[PDB]
Amino acid sequence: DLKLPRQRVDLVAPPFVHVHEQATKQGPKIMEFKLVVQEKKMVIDEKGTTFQAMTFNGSMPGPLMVVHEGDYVEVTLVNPATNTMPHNIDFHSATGALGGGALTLINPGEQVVLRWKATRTGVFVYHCAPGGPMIPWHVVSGMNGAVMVLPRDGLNDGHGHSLRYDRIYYIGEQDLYVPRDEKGNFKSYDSPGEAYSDTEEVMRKLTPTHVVFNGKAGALTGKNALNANVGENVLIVHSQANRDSRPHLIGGHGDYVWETGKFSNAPETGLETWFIRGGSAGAALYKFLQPGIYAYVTHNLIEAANLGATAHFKVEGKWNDDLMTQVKAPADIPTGSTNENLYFQ
Amino acid sequence: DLKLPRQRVDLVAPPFVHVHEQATKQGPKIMEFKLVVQEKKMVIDEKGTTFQAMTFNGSMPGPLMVVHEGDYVEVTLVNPATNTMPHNIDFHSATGALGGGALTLINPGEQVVLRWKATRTGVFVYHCAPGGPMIPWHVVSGMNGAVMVLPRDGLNDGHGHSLRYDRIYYIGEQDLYVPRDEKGNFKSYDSPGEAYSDTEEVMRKLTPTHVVFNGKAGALTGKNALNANVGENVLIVHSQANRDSRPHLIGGHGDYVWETGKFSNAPETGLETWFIRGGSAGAALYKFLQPGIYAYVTHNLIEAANLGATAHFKVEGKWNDDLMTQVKAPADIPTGSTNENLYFQ
Amino acid sequence: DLKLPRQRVDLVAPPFVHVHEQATKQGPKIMEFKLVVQEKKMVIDEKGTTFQAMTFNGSMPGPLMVVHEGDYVEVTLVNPATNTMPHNIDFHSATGALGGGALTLINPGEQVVLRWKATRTGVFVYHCAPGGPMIPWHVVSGMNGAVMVLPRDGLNDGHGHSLRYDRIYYIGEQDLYVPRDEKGNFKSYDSPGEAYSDTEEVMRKLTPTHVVFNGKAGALTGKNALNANVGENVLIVHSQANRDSRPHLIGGHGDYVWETGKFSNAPETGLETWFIRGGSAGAALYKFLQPGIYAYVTHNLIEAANLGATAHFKVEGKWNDDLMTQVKAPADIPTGSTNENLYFQ
Ligand SMILES: O=N[O-]
Ligand SMILES: O=N[O-]
Ligand SMILES: O=N[O-]
Ligand SMILES: O=N[O-]
Ligand SMILES: O=N[O-]
Ligand SMILES: O=N[O-]
Ligand SMILES: O=N[O-]
Ligand SMILES: O=N[O-]
Ligand SMILES: O=N[O-]
Ligand SMILES: [Cu+2]
Ligand SMILES: [Cu+2]
Ligand SMILES: [Cu+2]
Ligand SMILES: [Cu+2]
Ligand SMILES: [Cu+2]
Ligand SMILES: [Cu+2]
Repeated sequence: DLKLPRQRVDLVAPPFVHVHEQATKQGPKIMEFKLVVQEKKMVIDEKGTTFQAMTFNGSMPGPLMVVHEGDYVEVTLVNPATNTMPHNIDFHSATGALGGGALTLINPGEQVVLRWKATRTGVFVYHCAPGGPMIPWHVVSGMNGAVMVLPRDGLNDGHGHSLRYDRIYYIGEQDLYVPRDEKGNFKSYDSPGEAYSDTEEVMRKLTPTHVVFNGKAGALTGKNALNANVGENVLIVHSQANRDSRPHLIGGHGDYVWETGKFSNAPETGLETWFIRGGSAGAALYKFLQPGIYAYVTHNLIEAANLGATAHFKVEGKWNDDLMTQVKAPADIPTGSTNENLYFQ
Repeated sequence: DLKLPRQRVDLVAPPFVHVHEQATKQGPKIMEFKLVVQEKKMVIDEKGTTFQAMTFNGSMPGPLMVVHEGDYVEVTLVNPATNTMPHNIDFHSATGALGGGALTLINPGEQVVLRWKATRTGVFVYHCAPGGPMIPWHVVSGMNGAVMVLPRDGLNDGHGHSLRYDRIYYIGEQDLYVPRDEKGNFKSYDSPGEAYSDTEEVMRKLTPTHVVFNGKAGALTGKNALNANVGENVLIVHSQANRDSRPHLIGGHGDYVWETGKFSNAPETGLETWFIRGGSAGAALYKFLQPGIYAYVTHNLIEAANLGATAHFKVEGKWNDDLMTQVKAPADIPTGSTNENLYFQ
Repeated sequence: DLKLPRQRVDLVAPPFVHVHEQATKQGPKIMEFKLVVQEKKMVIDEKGTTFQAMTFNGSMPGPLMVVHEGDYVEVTLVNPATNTMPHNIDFHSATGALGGGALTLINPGEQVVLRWKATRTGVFVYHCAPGGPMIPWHVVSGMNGAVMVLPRDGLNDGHGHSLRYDRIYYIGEQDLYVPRDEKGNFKSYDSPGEAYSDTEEVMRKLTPTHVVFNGKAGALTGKNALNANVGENVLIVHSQANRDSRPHLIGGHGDYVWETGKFSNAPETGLETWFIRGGSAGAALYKFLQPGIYAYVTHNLIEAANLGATAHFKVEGKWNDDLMTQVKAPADIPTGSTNENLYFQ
């Protein structure tokens, strides 16, 4: 019945994104994706705390899927028999059947094939949703990612001008709820089922123990900082399937930001900090103007610095002293300074 | 002095809305409403937990009032002598005197009549606000609802096109703060005054025990699901007088969303999830495209699935396989599948 | 190298703002500011609770700096040797070097001079950010303020009309994390270093003990209410460097609101409540229409009434009974009232 070309896409692990065209003159296709559920213990902080995670394709977040408006997206969801739980998938980009969840419930040892038409442009969350209390549990165990539905003509500024990125990164933010014992130390378990009761008690209090990018504190710092160059226009997709976030690029801005993440709306310009409402993806474009290290955070700085939610960019290029300069390096306060006469003393 | 026709409105219990015109060619009127405060014990979850509630017109939320720009709204607020506390009303739609609170304080056995001019379009919270710590306590005990001030020409898309709904529902979301005893079980009390001290201690920690629509977990599921039909344009008004929320229609979208709730602003288009800042109402229009069950949640899924904040729509009509289809039903993973060669293993 | 006139600005304590032009025909200048770090114990609530604070210029928030687009801002940051900790400054308005933090780290006894070009219009947070866990700690200890970068032609409505304020106020909101002892009473310390470990434990749970405007509960009530007059257009700048807020003017509205705080975007009109994402400043214009007391809150009313986050305006002028009137003062419910036949009983 649907007589369109079929194109298989090979996903890649975040924060990288599978190759794609921004603008295209190709017509609609059936874009074929495979997502394999993997339950596994994972390391989620710099002290080595482990967690009974649940993932699409082995990562937190699940990988970013990219299609264009009018494409059909045919997803083979696989639940290997080494897993212990049923799983399914809800695409916030899709129309009907709880975004697909009501058509994709699979037990370990099964797979299912769902097709949805990409009628809505933007970045959108996808996540597991088995039913009842299992919905938040699978999501906050790691079972969420995002899909981007680009306009066929690529992005624009809402005022008739095309916008093109030189580089794209996907930042999935994950709130985690890790039990502690009476001594205050994080607990370890041998299976997700064994971890559940204690984890639900932490979840109920709506305060995460960790807030991480790309699955762990420090994932996108150190050697895995995100690269860019002065002059590049970088698209930063940010998702949060369960909980609000407030992204900020330290030392930069959001030149064009779709806070609610939907490209039929013009972006806002020149933001300091934006807001990803829990259950959504948003996107920001920034053209780098200065070299050096940038931090990229949620701007609850307690979350950023103390619960894991800091990434880095390492940007190559030449410094622009017109934009910013250190006029005088740190020096002893002059002896003839008169600061004791200032109004606030 | 004010020589306009008077029109008495009979309110109805949420999530339904009293009948009204969208567009009107009638001129301004004095629209007369009566709100009667009722303090009473109410059931707020599926396990039968009770709560010492305070309400306008016996419901959480209070009923939705609907008027047009330029109408005058004359509210008779009644505090029967069976109540124990003073009460008043703040209309976020109104100008002056703390939205009316400073002109409406009534003791049990009294009533008061306030008139406010509907100069500002949108959906707006109304709530009790007696003074001091009694303000949050009366609000989170249930004393809040909403008023909609429509443009006289009805809604529009911000780009010169009229928008008309076939159906309207009012979803009032309530954060509740229910004390627990040392064994961890919710406590019961014989009066609101007796519940207050323990409730304030829960309030102070800014973590609700329950987050509910229409006054209780499960209120809008089961037999009280919200009805719609494929093709209908449904307006979903959502209020939260004290605390943020992030609404999402599972399997749908917000075609047109006034997140901040004010019709002088164009709506955003094609949202997955929107954001109701605490202390406001917002509104979303969606044209149903597929039949079946939809969930409507706050997309903190812990709140949705575990604290009470899930409603259902039951939508009649014919399924559209172009928008979404199950290409292959659940089946055993083929023996010749090669998933062990995937990049993430 | 930079051959522009230099203009020294004398800052003033919030909520007031140093004098400035809205529109200007002067060209770019080097606008010179001095900020002096002051660590000190401060009183943060109406019961006299003290706190080991860290400030710019002795206040929470730090003072509002005002410049125009294209100016250069040359900041001398001073860390007197009476302080105990290193400090620095991040301007969210600036481009490069972590907003300046990477060029301004100074030990007690030192000062540094940073210049940044004001290329981005709006209101923006500035805050200390020494590194690692010290970043949130210095911020939530009080080391944050804001800078406003006005367009050279002043504000406009996004639709080609100039907007001019008669009056400006800066409301800095501060989330505080004050330890308690086993008896539940706030603890006192002799230095910030001594307070740190216990404070970090409170911070980690992401629930403030206090949420205050201008540094303390009650700061902007009583004799320090904010003054205005009927007819004045008042700009209310609101910042929150670490945590979301939802401002609301009780009895008023936001006529024009830049929620994300950036003047290249048109303001929203007629808001009831707006949203300051943590890590940002926003701004609202309101033309007062009625005299009397107004409250200005975050509309988590628990925070507003119970944790400190209420300010007042005292507005002089004549009451407008067309906008609002008390039709009938409180009176006993008429004996012939029939409220027992209402639908909700
Ligand atoms: O150690 N993780 O369960
Ligand atoms: O669920 N959000 O903060
Ligand atoms: O601006 N750095 O938090
Ligand atoms: O049982 N409610 O107080
Ligand atoms: O008060 N809001 O999350
Ligand atoms: O999309 N359902 O959470
Ligand atoms: O009393 N303050 O540390
Ligand atoms: O960090 N904000 O609620
Ligand atoms: O509208 N006063 O919360
Ligand atoms: Cu799952
Ligand atoms: Cu969802
Ligand atoms: Cu009341
Ligand atoms: Cu209010
Ligand atoms: Cu500091
Ligand atoms: Cu910052």
